[PDB]
Amino acid sequence: EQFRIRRDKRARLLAQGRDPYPVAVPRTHTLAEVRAAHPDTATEDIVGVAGRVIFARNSGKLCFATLQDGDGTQLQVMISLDKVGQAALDAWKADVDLGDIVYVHGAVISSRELSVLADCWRIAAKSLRPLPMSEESRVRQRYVDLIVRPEARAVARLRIAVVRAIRTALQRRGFLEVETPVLQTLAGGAAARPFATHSNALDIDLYLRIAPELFLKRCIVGGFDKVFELNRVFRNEGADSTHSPEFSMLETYQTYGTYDDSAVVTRELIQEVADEAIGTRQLPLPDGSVYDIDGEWATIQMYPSLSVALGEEITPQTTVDRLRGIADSLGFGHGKLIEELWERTVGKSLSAPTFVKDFPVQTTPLTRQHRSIPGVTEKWDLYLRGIELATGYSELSDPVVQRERFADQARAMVLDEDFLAALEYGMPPCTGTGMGIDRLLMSLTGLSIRETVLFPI
Amino acid sequence: EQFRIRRDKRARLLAQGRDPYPVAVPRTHTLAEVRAAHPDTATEDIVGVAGRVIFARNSGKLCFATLQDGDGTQLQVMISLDKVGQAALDAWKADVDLGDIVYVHGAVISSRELSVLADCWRIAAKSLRPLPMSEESRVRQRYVDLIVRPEARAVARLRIAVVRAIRTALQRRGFLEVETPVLQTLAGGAAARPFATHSNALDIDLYLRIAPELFLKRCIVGGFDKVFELNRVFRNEGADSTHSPEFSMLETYQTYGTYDDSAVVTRELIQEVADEAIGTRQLPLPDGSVYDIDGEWATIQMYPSLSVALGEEITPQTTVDRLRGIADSLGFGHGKLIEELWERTVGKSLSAPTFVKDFPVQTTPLTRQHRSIPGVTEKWDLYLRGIELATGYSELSDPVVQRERFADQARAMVLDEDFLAALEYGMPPCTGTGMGIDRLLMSLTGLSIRETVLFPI
Ligand SMILES: COc1nc(N)nc2c1C(=O)N([C@H]1CC[C@@H](O)CC1)C2
Ligand SMILES: COc1nc(N)nc2c1C(=O)N([C@H]1CC[C@@H](O)CC1)C2
Ligand SMILES: N[C@@H](CCCC[NH3+])C(=O)O
Ligand SMILES: N[C@@H](CCCC[NH3+])C(=O)O
Repeated sequence: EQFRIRRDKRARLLAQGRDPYPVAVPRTHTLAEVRAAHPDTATEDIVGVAGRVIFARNSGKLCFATLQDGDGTQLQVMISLDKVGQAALDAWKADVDLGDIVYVHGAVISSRELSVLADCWRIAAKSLRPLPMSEESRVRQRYVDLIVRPEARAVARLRIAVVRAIRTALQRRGFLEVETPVLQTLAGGAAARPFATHSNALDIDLYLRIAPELFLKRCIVGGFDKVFELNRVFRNEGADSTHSPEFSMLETYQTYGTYDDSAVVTRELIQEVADEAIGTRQLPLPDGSVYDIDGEWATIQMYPSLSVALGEEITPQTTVDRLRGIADSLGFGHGKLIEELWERTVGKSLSAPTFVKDFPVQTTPLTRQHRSIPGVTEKWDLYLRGIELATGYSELSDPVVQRERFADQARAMVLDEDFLAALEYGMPPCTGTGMGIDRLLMSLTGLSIRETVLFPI
Repeated sequence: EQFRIRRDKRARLLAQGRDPYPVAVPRTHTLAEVRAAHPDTATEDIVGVAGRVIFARNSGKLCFATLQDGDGTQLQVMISLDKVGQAALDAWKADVDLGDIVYVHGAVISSRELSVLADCWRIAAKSLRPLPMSEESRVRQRYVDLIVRPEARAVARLRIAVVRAIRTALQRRGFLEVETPVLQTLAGGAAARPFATHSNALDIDLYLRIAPELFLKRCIVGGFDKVFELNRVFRNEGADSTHSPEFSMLETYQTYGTYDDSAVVTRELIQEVADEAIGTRQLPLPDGSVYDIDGEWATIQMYPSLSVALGEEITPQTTVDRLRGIADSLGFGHGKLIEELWERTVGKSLSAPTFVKDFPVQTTPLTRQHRSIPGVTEKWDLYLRGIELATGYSELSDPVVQRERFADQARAMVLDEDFLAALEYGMPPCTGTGMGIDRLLMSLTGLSIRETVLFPI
């Protein structure tokens, strides 16, 4: 209803020569800065402050109101009669609503609560909607969420702190951030249905990237020692609590190191992120518990660990007829089956931060064959607080193998021949990694994927 | 031809038990690091180095070869007979081609040129393609370009240095980088044909963002004091030397400042970028000239400056029948005409860094009406070295005006009602800006748009 009462006070401010949306009011300080510089008498420090009025208490010849700056800091104001204007007091009473941004120049004082008492005051913006929420309305209107709910404020700022931490971490180690195409003639470097968009300029279809690996790899051919890219990827698939079709994603590549190297870094990275952004490696969680991610983290092998949990020897050689069987007696091909069985037994048991290494050849086209063990590739996954957080490879640089690997993939015939060309100019040995920002945050906080981004749907 | 000779030496290395693409060779130092620590005698510093062999000179019982690290630094190697192996020398002669990555452990020495003389040596990767180029092949194969052409190396690293400079600059001033949706239900915050992609998850079409403004604005409602976002946008339109359909783009928003504020920053920003990434504000250019971007930069008004150059008074009031006329006598509506005429007269004259401010209402739906002058909006553009580099607004926060502005835009009817909702919760006065990374680099270097990105097409 009050929609209309608000719109009325707007135009009755316009016509009256009052500006309800001024170009520029002279704020001298953020409320934070007033607080930070003032730990029942009066002081002669004068400031201009601005602030949302998120609490009124109009009372005759004095109105007391609370101002909340964007970040949520608060300073009370006391709009008075004798300090300037009787039209002042009336206009204040008349024209101020709740969720109204308000500039207030004057002196800052101790009260019976730190307030500021006005010489000047002026409306900086007029709300045409009061402040009130289901969680699928918080996401629809993050801009109100951010006003009403502190935790929204804190989470948004966390994601940001975390992303900066990552950049600090990588940069300190000599990593260089790069930009690779989002629109590509064919999308690759991962396994998912791409998004297709039609180009006017070319009259061909183009695909949004599912991942930067293939282009990041061209860079390593190029002479990049150490590279990464933090940026959205697009997977044209369903959404669940760990999956969304557009999400932010880290990738990383270092020359002259293997998956054993890239797992040391990933741990240090993650822990360094905890330190900067959170201040503890003893992570408090919604239920009140604490997940420790400090010290050293356990590595297991996929086949061995799967073997122990099944009570029988599973290997690269174990046939699919055998695996299908074991699979049934709990409830396509080999690689899928190994990972499936592993995840469904060992995977779901895990608590503490855990790496799992030495993976089925079938389901790892891009990662080098293992240096000693036949049948497996030098890939790891990291399961942190029971979430598939991150992946690392010793990267396959043999073009003929890589060609072979791809052709078989297609057989259930257009291959990325430029990718393959690049490799046959010579890619030095490198370990890549991959990590998801939403899950990084989930794994650290227990927040849902839908709370870790500013604007989902 | 040598394609096949190469592929042969690969499999004849495999079968022979030699690994042509090893998982991990123990590099102890980058060539840079060897150089940096060694300004015709011998020294007992031992290292393992890796490097592309970009020059052979095989000669009996000594081969001299040059190794080029990814960044382009060079150390010569001297594969010998007596220092280890006679099969060594032969295998070296036999199996080494050009564009081959090669690990060489041994002692570092002064020669008659700083080389390294080997105990061990081993092929790190085998090329199946020699090193050779038109400019529309350099772009098709940036990974070779980066190997062969220094300037490619330098440019790639420049773009990177520049992007870091921006982040430093903004962060120092207290800006917070944010991530807003690339996929949106309707795309806005600029004027261009969007890219449409179909979603499986929802069975609706979605549009890649043409710009982040509208979502960045929701953030300011949200309580963000100071925000920005450096990231690709997508405009489904033609390519020219200043326009590409996917490009990287900065946007910026500060509360409690106007377009006069955001132009001070933009200048300081740009100049600070020059200092960090280039080391001079006296910019050397291809023709050998120098563009000075130091000191203070000139502001002009659009109508006034257009008036002087036409020799007659043009204003908001000047009719379209008049403008069409002037337009003819050189060779839709008012706003378009003003900007058109301005660009075609004053625009093309400009040399020195120049701001142009106070713009036609029609062609600036999102920027506030000017605080005193009727008919114009408080928007500026920055023309640097004759290129439309950047834009700044005092941002329109009046929702009813903003609603009005939009409806008229549609009339040549679906409006972004959530955008409009956000504004009617109250957006404090803020100045936004917008800047293009490719043009930033063009404007600084004289490089084409197609050289400023890693991977175009
Ligand atoms: C929301 O996160 C994701 N959404 C989709 N739709 N797909 C993936 C993620 C995610 O975090 N992924 C990573 C998992 C660890 C590594 O394999 C890197 C990718 C895949
Ligand atoms: C390659 O750069 C661009 N490509 C397209 N297709 N459109 C634009 C640019 C660019 O740099 N733009 C900016 C110009 C200054 C400001 O108005 C911000 C946008 C628009
Ligand atoms: N492309 C991988 C991430 C990088 C892995 C290392 N090569 C993925 O989408 O999971
Ligand atoms: N959306 C603008 C850039 C930001 C201008 C300030 N609001 C553009 O695409 O040019």
